[PDB]
Amino acid sequence: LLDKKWLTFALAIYTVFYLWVRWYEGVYGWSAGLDSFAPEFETYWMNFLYTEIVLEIVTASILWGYLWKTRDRNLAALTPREELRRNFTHLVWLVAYAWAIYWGASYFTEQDGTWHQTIVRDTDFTPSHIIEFYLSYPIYIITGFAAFIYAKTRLPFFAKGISLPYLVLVVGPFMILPNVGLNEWGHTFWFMEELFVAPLHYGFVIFGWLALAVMGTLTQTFYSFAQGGLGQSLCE
Amino acid sequence: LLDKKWLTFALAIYTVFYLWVRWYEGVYGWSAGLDSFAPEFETYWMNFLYTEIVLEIVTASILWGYLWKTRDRNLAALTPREELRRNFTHLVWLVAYAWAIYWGASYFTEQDGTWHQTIVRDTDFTPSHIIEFYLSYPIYIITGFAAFIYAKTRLPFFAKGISLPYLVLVVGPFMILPNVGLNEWGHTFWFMEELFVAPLHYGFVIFGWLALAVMGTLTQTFYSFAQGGLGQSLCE
Amino acid sequence: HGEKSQAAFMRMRTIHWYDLSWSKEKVKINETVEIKGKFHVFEGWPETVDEPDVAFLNVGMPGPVFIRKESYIGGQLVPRSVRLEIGKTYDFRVVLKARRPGDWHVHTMMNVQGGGPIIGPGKWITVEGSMSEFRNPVTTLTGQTVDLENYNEGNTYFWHAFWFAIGVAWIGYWSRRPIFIPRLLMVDAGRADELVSATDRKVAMGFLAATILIVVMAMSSANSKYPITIPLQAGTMRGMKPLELPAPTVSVKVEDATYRVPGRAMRMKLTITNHGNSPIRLGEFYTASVRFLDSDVYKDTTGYPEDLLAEDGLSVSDNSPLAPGETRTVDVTASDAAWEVYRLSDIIYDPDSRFAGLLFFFDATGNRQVVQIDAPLIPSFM
Amino acid sequence: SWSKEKVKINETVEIKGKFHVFEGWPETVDEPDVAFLNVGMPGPVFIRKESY
Amino acid sequence: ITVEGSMSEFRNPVTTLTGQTVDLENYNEGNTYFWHAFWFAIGVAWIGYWS
Amino acid sequence: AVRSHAEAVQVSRTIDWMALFVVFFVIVGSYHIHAMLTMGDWDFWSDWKDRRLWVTVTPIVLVTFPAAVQSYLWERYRLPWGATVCVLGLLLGEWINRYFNFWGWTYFPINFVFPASLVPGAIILDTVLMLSGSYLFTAIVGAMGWGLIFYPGNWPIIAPLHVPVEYNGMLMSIADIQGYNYVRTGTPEYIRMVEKGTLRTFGKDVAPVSAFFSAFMSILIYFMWHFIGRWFSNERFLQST
Amino acid sequence: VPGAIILDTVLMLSGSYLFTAIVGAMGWGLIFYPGNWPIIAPLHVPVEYNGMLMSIADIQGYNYVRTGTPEYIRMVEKGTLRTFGKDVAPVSAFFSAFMSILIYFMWHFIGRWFSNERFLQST
Ligand SMILES: CCCCCCCCCCCC(=O)OC[C@H](COP(=O)(O)OCC[N+](C)(C)C)OC(=O)CCCCCCCCCCC
Ligand SMILES: CCCCCCCCCCCC(=O)OC[C@H](COP(=O)(O)OCC[N+](C)(C)C)OC(=O)CCCCCCCCCCC
Ligand SMILES: CCCCCCCCCCCC(=O)OC[C@H](COP(=O)(O)OCC[N+](C)(C)C)OC(=O)CCCCCCCCCCC
Ligand SMILES: CCCCCCCCCCCC(=O)OC[C@H](COP(=O)(O)OCC[N+](C)(C)C)OC(=O)CCCCCCCCCCC
Ligand SMILES: CCCCCCCCCCCC(=O)OC[C@H](COP(=O)(O)OCC[N+](C)(C)C)OC(=O)CCCCCCCCCCC
Ligand SMILES: CCCCCCCCCCCC(=O)OC[C@H](COP(=O)(O)OCC[N+](C)(C)C)OC(=O)CCCCCCCCCCC
Ligand SMILES: CCCCCCCCCCCC(=O)OC[C@H](COP(=O)(O)OCC[N+](C)(C)C)OC(=O)CCCCCCCCCCC
Ligand SMILES: CCCCCCCCCCCC(=O)OC[C@H](COP(=O)(O)OCC[N+](C)(C)C)OC(=O)CCCCCCCCCCC
Ligand SMILES: CCCCCCCCCC(=O)OC[C@H](COP(=O)(O)OCC[N+](C)(C)C)OC(=O)CCCCCCCCC
Ligand SMILES: CCCCCCCCCC(=O)OC[C@H](COP(=O)(O)OCC[N+](C)(C)C)OC(=O)CCCCCCCCC
Ligand SMILES: CCCCCCCCCC(=O)OC[C@H](COP(=O)(O)OCC[N+](C)(C)C)OC(=O)CCCCCCCCC
Ligand SMILES: CCCCCCCCCC(=O)OC[C@H](COP(=O)(O)OCC[N+](C)(C)C)OC(=O)CCCCCCCCC
Ligand SMILES: CCCCCC(=O)OC[C@H](COP(=O)(O)OCC[N+](C)(C)C)OC(=O)CCCCC
Ligand SMILES: CCCCCC(=O)OC[C@H](COP(=O)(O)OCC[N+](C)(C)C)OC(=O)CCCCC
Ligand SMILES: CCCCCC(=O)OC[C@H](COP(=O)(O)OCC[N+](C)(C)C)OC(=O)CCCCC
Ligand SMILES: CCCCCC(=O)OC[C@H](COP(=O)(O)OCC[N+](C)(C)C)OC(=O)CCCCC
Ligand SMILES: CCCCCCCCCC
Ligand SMILES: CCCCCCCCCC
Ligand SMILES: [Cu+2]
Ligand SMILES: [Cu+2]
Ligand SMILES: [Cu+2]
Repeated sequence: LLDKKWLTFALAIYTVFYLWVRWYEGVYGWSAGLDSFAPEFETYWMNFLYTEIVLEIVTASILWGYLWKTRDRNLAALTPREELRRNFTHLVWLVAYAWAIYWGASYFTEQDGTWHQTIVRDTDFTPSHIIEFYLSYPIYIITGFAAFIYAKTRLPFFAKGISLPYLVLVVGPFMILPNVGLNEWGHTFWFMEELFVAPLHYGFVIFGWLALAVMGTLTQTFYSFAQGGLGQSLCE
Repeated sequence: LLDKKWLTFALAIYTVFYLWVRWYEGVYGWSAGLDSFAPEFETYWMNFLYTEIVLEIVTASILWGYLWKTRDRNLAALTPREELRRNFTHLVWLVAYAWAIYWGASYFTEQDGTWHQTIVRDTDFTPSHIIEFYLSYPIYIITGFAAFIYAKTRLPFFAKGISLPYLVLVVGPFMILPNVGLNEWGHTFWFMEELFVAPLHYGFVIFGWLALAVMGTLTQTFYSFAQGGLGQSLCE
Repeated sequence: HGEKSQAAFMRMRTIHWYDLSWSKEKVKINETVEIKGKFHVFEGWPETVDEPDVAFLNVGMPGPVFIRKESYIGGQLVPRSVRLEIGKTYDFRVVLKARRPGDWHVHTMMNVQGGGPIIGPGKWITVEGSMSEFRNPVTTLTGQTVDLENYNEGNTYFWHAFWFAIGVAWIGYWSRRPIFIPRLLMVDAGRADELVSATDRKVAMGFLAATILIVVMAMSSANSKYPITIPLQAGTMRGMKPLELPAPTVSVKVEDATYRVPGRAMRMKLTITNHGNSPIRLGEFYTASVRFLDSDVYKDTTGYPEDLLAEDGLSVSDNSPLAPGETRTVDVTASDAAWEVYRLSDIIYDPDSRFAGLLFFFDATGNRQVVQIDAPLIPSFM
Repeated sequence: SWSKEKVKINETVEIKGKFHVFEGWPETVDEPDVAFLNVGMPGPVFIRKESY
Repeated sequence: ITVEGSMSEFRNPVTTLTGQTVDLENYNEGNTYFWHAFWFAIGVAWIGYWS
Repeated sequence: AVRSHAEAVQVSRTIDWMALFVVFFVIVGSYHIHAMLTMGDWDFWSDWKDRRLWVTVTPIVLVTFPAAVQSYLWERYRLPWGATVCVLGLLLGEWINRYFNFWGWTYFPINFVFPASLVPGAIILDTVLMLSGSYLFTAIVGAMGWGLIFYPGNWPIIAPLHVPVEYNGMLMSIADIQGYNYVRTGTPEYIRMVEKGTLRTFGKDVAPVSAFFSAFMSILIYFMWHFIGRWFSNERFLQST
Repeated sequence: VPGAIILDTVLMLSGSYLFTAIVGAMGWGLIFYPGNWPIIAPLHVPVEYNGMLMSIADIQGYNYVRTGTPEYIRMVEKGTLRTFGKDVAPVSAFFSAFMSILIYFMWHFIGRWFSNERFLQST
C-alpha cells in the first residue's frame, strides 16, 4: 500500500476551503465589509472572526490531543515496512503543511497588501485581517504542529529528542501570529503610510525566514525514510 | 643565492609607475580634467580609463594564467633549499602586495579626498576616481591574487588547502572595488555633502579591515619558512 | 566647471543669479577682484533639495587659486553658514585676492545643507605673477601680525617630527634584536619569559613617564605662550537682510512651453499683461546661468561670460512696445548653442520636466522689470 | 512683575511679564515649535495653579 | 454615486508625444505576459532538465 | 635547508626586514583607509580641529587597528609596538598625502592641512600593554590614557591657531580665518561638525568632557578590536571557497 | 529568472560558493534592470497629459486610484544636485550588485545554519 490517497484529501481540503473563503471575501469585501462600524460588518465579518477563532481552538485541541494520545508506545517493535508507511504519512503531513504555508504566507498575505493599498483600513479586524491573520495563519500553525507531533510520536528517527530544524520550522512561522501585535501597533501609532516594506512588517520577515528550517527538516525526513528500507537500489 | 634582486624590481616598478601617474594627474588634473563633458576630458581621462581597464584585464589574465599553468605538480620532491628560495620569492610577492596596497588604499585614496573636497565632482569618473578606483585598486588586486596563487602553487605549506587568512587578505581588499558602487550611489543620491567620514564610505572601511588578515597570513608564511630550513640557530 | 552635469531642471529651479558683475578680468598676485550680483531663491524649490535653512556662500574654483578675503550677503560679512528664505532676493559681494598664476574659471556658488552645490555663472579670470609673492597678513587681537601662508608651520613640523622620532626610537629599540621568526619560535615552544626582561621594562617605564611628562610640559608651555585663545567660531547666522524689491508691474502667464529633441532652442507662449504707465518690451530670458537676449531691446555691458550669453538668442514673435493696460500673447523662442553645451536639453532625462526662469522687461527710458516664470517643459519629437 | 514677595502656605503669588523670541535664534537650539512655559524652582515648593 | 453599464465598455484612451493612441486598460499587457511566460518557461526548463 | 647557524641568522634578519615592510605597509594602507573614512574630515582641516567632535571621534575610531595589531604582535612575538607601528604608519601616509597632494597637487598650506598627533597615545597603549601584560588592564587603563592624552598632545600644535583675531567686524580664530580664506569648493562651512555651543554646556567643560567620553568609548572599541584581531590572526585552512 | 539562472549556473560551474557570491551575485544585481526593460519600456513613452509631462506608468498610477497609496509614498528617483549626467540606472545597478554580494555571503551561512540536523533534547 505505502503512500495512500490521504495526500489527495490533504491538498483538496485546503484548496476547496480557501476557494470558498476567497469567494466569501469577494462577495462580502465591499458591501458589508468596508465600514467596520456598520451593523452588517458585525454579522458578516465579526461573526466570521468569532466562529473561526472558536473552531480553530477546538480543532487544534482535538487534533493535537488525539495525535498525542494515540502516540506509539512501543516504537522499538516497529517493522521497516510499517516505518516506511509512517514515513510516507509524515510526508503527507509535511505536504499539507507546505500547502497551508503557501495559502497563509503568500496568497492571503499579499491579498492583505492589495486590500490595504486600495481601501482606508478602518480597524484591526478588516476582512483581510480576519482571513489572513486569524484564519490562514492559525490553520497552517495547526497543520505544522500536527505534522511535528506525528513525526515525534510515530517516527523513531524523530522520537528520542526534539529536532531543532523541525522545531524552528514549526514555531517560527507560528511567531508570525503574535507578531500581528507589532503590525497593528506600528500602523495605528508608528507609520500611517500603507508602505508594505515598512519596518513595522519586518516581524513577519524575520519569522518567515525560520521556514527555511524546512531544509534541515527534510534532510532529517530523508534520513528517516532511508533507515531500514533505504533500498537497496539507491547506492547499489 | 636565496633572496635575489626581484625585490628591487618589485619596489621600483610600482614606485616609478605611480610617480609617473602622479605627474600625469598633476599635469592634466586641471586643464583637461575639470570639465567631464569637455572634449579634452575624453582624450586625457576617458581614454586613460579605457586603456587602463583593458591593460589591467589583460595583465591579470596573463599573470594569473601563467602562475597557475606553471604550478609545481611534484611538490613532494622539493628540497628544503629550493623551498627556502620559493619562500623568499613568495615574501617578495607579499612585499609587492604591501607596496601596492599602500599606493592604492592610502596615497590615491586620500588623494581622492583632497580632490573631492576642493572641486565639484562632475561624474563618477573624475581623474581621481580613474586613478584610484580603476588603476591602483585593480593593480593591488592583481598583485594580491598573484601572491596567493604563487603561495598555493609553489609552497607545500600553502598547498593542500585554501588558507583562510590569505583568502581574506586577498579578497577583502578586492571587495573595495565593487564597493565603489556604494560610493557612487550614496553620493549622487544619499549624501550630497563631501563628508569623507559619511557612512556611504564605510564599505571601504569594512573591507579595509580584512587586510588585517595579513597577520595570520604572515605567521603562516613564517611557519612555511621554518619547515625544513628553520635552522638551526633559531631555538638552538 | 561642476555644472553641465547636474540635472537641468534642478539648475533651472533652485537659485537665479542676475546683475552679476566682476571688478576685474585680469589681476596680479595679491591684487583683489570683487564679484557682485543678486540671487533669487526660487519659490518652487525642489522637494529633493532641503530648504536653504543652512546655506553657505562659496566660490567655485580649482583650489585656493584665490583666497576669499570677504563675502557678504546683504551688506554684512558671512564667514559662516547663513539662513535663506525661499522666494527672497539677496544681493551678495565676494572679495577675492589672487594667489596662484593662471587662467581660472571662477564661479559664485551657494551650498545648501541638504541639497548640495548650486553653481552660478563662471567667469574666466587671469592671474599673473608668482605664487612666491603672495602674502596673507592678518593682525590678531594680541597685537601681532602674522602671514597665514606660513604661520605655525615650523611649530607643526617640529612637534610632528618630534613625536614621530619618539615612536621610531621605541620601534628601533625593540628592533635591534631579531624580530619575527626567532621570537615566534620562542613564544610557541615553551614559555617565552625571556625576550622581555629588565632593563626592557625600565626602558618602557621611562618611555611612558617621559611621554606623559612631555605632553604635560608642552601643554603648559603652549598655555604660557599664547595665553589668550578662543575656540573655533561656528554657527549658522540668521537674519540675512533680503532686498526689498518693488512689486513688478508686469504679469506673465506661460501657456505651454516646448523644446525640440534634439535641438538647441526652447519655445514658450506667454500672455504678458502690462500694468503701470510705460510701454515695456521683453529684453532677456534667463533660465539657468544662460541669458537669452533680444539685441534690439537690450545689450549686455557687464562682461557676462560669452559662452553663457546669447546676444540675439531671444526671438519674440511680436516684441513691439506693450502699452500699459494692454494684454497680448506672443511666441518666445530662446535659441543658442549654450542650450546644448550646458546640457539644458538633457531635461528629457530628468524625472521632473519643469523649467523656471527670469524675464527682464525694459521700457523706453531704460528702467527694467524682473518677472519670474515657471511651467512644465514638454519635449517635442516630430 | 511679581504680585507678592512673601507669602503664606496656600497663598497665591502671580508672576507676569513679556518674553520676546529673538530673531537670531541659534542653530544649535531647535526652533521653538514645541515649547513649555515652566517654573524654575527647587521641587514643588510652589504648585503651578495656572499658566497663561 | 451610482454607476450603470458594463465594465467591458470602459475605455481609457491616451495619446503619446510619439503620435500613437493606446488604451490604458490593456496597453502592454500582451508584452508583459509574453516576457514573464518566456522567463518562467526558461526557469522551468532548467529545473525539469535537472529533474 | 640552511648551511649553518650564521646563515640561519642572516636569513632570519632578511625575513625580519621584509616582513616588517609587509606588516608596516599593509597596516598603512588599511589603517589609513579606515582613519580617513572615519576621522578624515577633522584630520584634514585646522578649522575642523575643534574641542568637541575632533577630540571625541578621533581616538575612538583610531584605537581600532592598534588593539588588533597589539593582540597579534604581543601575543605571538612579545613585540610591544603594535600601537606605535599603526600610529606611525597612519602618520606617514597622512603626511605624505598632505605634502604631495593637499599642498603638492592642490596648494593648501601645510599649516592648514596638517594631521593630528597620535604618538603619545600609541606609546601609552604599548607601554601599558608590555608592563602588566593583561589585555584587560590595557583595554581599561591604556585606552583611557590614549583617549585622554589626545587633545593635550595636539595642543602645542593648534594653540597658535586659536589666537583671536578681529576679522572684518567678526571675531574669528586663526584657524577660522584659514578655513574662510583658503576656499574649499567641495567643503562648505556647514559641513563642519565642530563645537557650536548648547544650552546644557555648563562652564568650561567642552574639551575635558569630550576627552573622557572618547576615553570610555576607546576602552570599548579596544575591547572589541582585540578579539577582532584575534580572529584576523587565524591560521586556518578553509579547505574550499 | 535571468538573475536566478546566472546565480545557479555560476554556482554549478566553479563550485566555489565564494566565487558565486562575488561573480554570480554581481550578475544577479546587474541584470535586473536590463531583464525588466522589455516589459517596462513601453510604459515609459512620454505623454502630454493636461499640460504636464507624464510617462504612461505615471498616468496609470494617476488614473487607477489607490486610496491607501498616495503619490508621496512612492520612493522613486526624484533627481538630486549630485546626479551627474545619465547615470541613475547603472549606478543603482552596481550598488545593488555589491550589496547583493554582501547579502548572498550572509545568507549562505544563514542557510547553512537552517540546514542543521541537530536534536535539541528539550525546548
Ligand atoms: C484549522 C481550523 C479552522 C477553523 C475555522 C473555519 C472557518 C469556517 C468559516 C466561518 C464562517 C463564519 O464564521 O460565518 C458564518 C457564515 C456567514 O454567512 P451568512 O450570513 O450565514 O450567509 C450564508 C452563508 N454563505 C455566505 C457562506 C453562503 O454562514 C455560515 O454558516 C456558512 C459557513 C460555511 C463554512 C464551511 C464551508 C467551507 C468550504 C468547504 C471545504 C471545507
Ligand atoms: C492562540 C490565541 C487564542 C486567544 C483567543 C482570544 C481569547 C479572548 C479572551 C477574552 C478577552 C476579552 O473579552 O477582553 C479583551 C479586551 C476587549 O476590549 P474592548 O472590546 O475594547 O472593550 C472591553 C469589552 N468587554 C468588557 C466586553 C471585554 O481587550 C482587547 O481589546 C483585546 C481583544 C483582542 C483579542 C485577540 C485574540 C486573537 C486570537 C487569534 C486565534 C487564532
Ligand atoms: C596591473 C596592470 C595595469 C594596467 C594599466 C596601466 C595604465 C598605463 C597608463 C595609461 C595611459 C593612457 O591610457 O593614456 C595614454 C596617454 C595619454 O597621453 P597623451 O595625450 O598621448 O600625451 C602624451 C603622453 N604623456 C602625457 C604621458 C607624456 O598617452 C600614452 O600613450 C602614454 C602612456 C604611458 C604609460 C607607460 C609609462 C608608465 C611609467 C613607467 C613605469 C611603468
Ligand atoms: C573587474 C571588472 C571588469 C569589467 C570591465 C567593464 C566591461 C563593460 C562591458 C560593456 C558595458 C556597456 O557597454 O554598457 C554599460 C552601460 C553604458 O551606459 P551609458 O554609457 O549610460 O549608455 C549606453 C551606451 N551604449 C549603448 C553604447 C552601451 O551601462 C553603464 O552605464 C555601466 C558602465 C560602467 C562600467 C564599469 C566597469 C568598471 C571596470 C573596472 C576594472 C578595473
Ligand atoms: C588625585 C585625586 C584628586 C583629584 C580629583 C579630581 C576631581 C574633579 C576635578 C574637576 C576640575 C574642575 O575644575 O571642574 C571641572 C572642569 C571645569 O571647571 P569649571 O569651568 O570651574 O566648572 C564650573 C563648575 N564647577 C565650579 C562646579 C566645577 O572640567 C570639567 O567639567 C570636567 C568634567 C569631567 C566629566 C567626566 C569625568 C569622568 C571620570 C571617570 C573616572 C574613572
Ligand atoms: C591616566 C590619566 C592621564 C591624564 C593626563 C592629563 C594631563 C594634563 C591635562 C590638563 C588639561 C587642562 O589644562 O585642562 C583641560 C583642557 C581643556 O580646557 P578647556 O576649558 O576646553 O579650554 C581649552 C583651552 N585651554 C587649554 C587654554 C584652557 O584640556 C583637555 O581637554 C584635557 C581633558 C582631559 C584631562 C585628564 C586629566 C584628569 C584625570 C584623568 C584620570 C581619570
Ligand atoms: C571590457 C573593458 C573595457 C570597458 C571599460 C568600461 C569603463 C566605464 C564605462 C562608462 C560608460 C559611460 O559612457 O560613462 C558612464 C555612464 C554615463 O555616461 P554619460 O551620461 O556620458 O556620463 C557623463 C560623464 N562622462 C562623459 C565623464 C562619462 O554611466 C555611468 O555613469 C556608470 C557609473 C558606474 C559607477 C559604478 C561602477 C563600479 C565598477 C565595479 C568594478 C568591479
Ligand atoms: C557580469 C557582468 C554582466 C553585465 C551585463 C550588461 C548587459 C548590457 C546592459 C546595457 C545597459 C545600457 O544600455 O545602458 C545603461 C542602462 C540605463 O541607462 P539610463 O541612462 O538610466 O537610461 C534608461 C533608458 N534607456 C535604456 C533607453 C537608456 O541600463 C542599466 O541600468 C544597466 C546598468 C548595468 C550595466 C552592466 C554592464 C557594465 C559592466 C559590468 C561588469 C563590471
Ligand atoms: C586589581 C586590579 C588593580 C590593578 C592590577 C592589574 C595588573 C594585573 C596585571 C597582571 O595580571 O600581572 C602581570 C604582571 C606580572 O608580573 P610579576 O612577575 O608579578 O611582577 C611583579 C613585580 N612588579 C610589581 C614590578 C610587577 O604584573 C603586572 O601587570 C604589573 C604589576 C604592577 C602594577 C603596576 C603596573 C601597571 C603600570 C601602569
Ligand atoms: C566580511 C566577513 C568576514 C569574512 C569571514 C567569514 C569566514 C567564514 C568561515 C568560512 O569561510 O568557512 C568555510 C566553510 C567551508 O568549509 P570547508 O571548505 O569544508 O573547509 C574545511 C575547514 N573549515 C570547515 C573549518 C573551513 O564555509 C564555506 O562554505 C566556504 C566559504 C568560505 C568563504 C570565506 C572567505 C571570506 C572572504 C571574504
Ligand atoms: C583567482 C581567481 C580567478 C577566478 C578563479 C575562481 C574559480 C575557482 C573555482 C574553484 O575553486 O574550482 C572549481 C572548479 C574545479 O574544476 P576542475 O576539475 O579543476 O576543471 C578544470 C577545467 N575547467 C577549466 C573547465 C574548469 O574550477 C572552476 O571553478 C572553473 C574554472 C574555470 C574558470 C571559469 C569558470 C567560471 C565561469 C563563469
Ligand atoms: C530567532 C532566532 C532563531 C532561533 C534559533 C536559536 C536556537 C538556539 C539553540 C538552542 O535552542 O539550544 C537548546 C538548549 C537546550 O539544550 P538541550 O535541550 O539540553 O539539548 C541538548 C543538545 N543541545 C544542547 C545542543 C541543544 O538551550 C535551551 O535552553 C533550549 C531552548 C531551545 C529553543 C530553540 C527553539 C527556537 C525556536 C524559535
Ligand atoms: C493555486 C491558487 C489558486 C487560486 C485561484 C483563485 O483564487 O481562484 C479564485 C478565482 C475567482 O474568479 P472566478 O473563477 O471568475 O470565480 C469568481 C468567484 N469568486 C468571486 C467567489 C472568487 O478563480 C477561480 O475560482 C478559478 C478556479 C481555480 C482553481 C485552482
Ligand atoms: C533594517 C532597517 C530599518 C530602518 C528603519 C526605518 O526605515 O525607519 C524609518 C523611520 C523614519 O520615519 P518615516 O519613514 O519618516 O515615517 C513617516 C511616517 N510616520 C511619520 C507616520 C512614521 O525611522 C524611525 O522612525 C526609526 C526606525 C527604527 C528601526 C529599528
Ligand atoms: C612614498 C611615496 C612617495 C610619494 C612622492 C610623490 O608623490 O612625489 C611626487 C612629488 C612631485 O613634486 P616635485 O618633486 O616638485 O615634482 C613635480 C612633478 N609632478 C607634478 C609631475 C608630480 O615629488 C616628487 O616627485 C619627489 C620624488 C620622491 C621620490 C620618492
Ligand atoms: C555606524 C553609524 C551609522 C550612522 C548613519 C548616519 O550617520 O546616517 C546619517 C543620516 C542622516 O542624514 P544627514 O546626515 O542629515 O544627511 C544630510 C545630507 N543629505 C540630506 C543629502 C543626505 O541618517 C540616515 O540617512 C540613515 C543612515 C543609515 C545608516 C545605516
Ligand atoms: C565584535 C567582535 C567579534 C569578533 C569575532 C571573533 C570570533 C573568534 C572565534 C574564534
Ligand atoms: C549573520 C549570519 C550568521 C549565521 C549564523 C550561522 C551560525 C552557524 C553555527 C553552526
Ligand atoms: Cu567652471
Ligand atoms: Cu528665482
Ligand atoms: Cu528678543
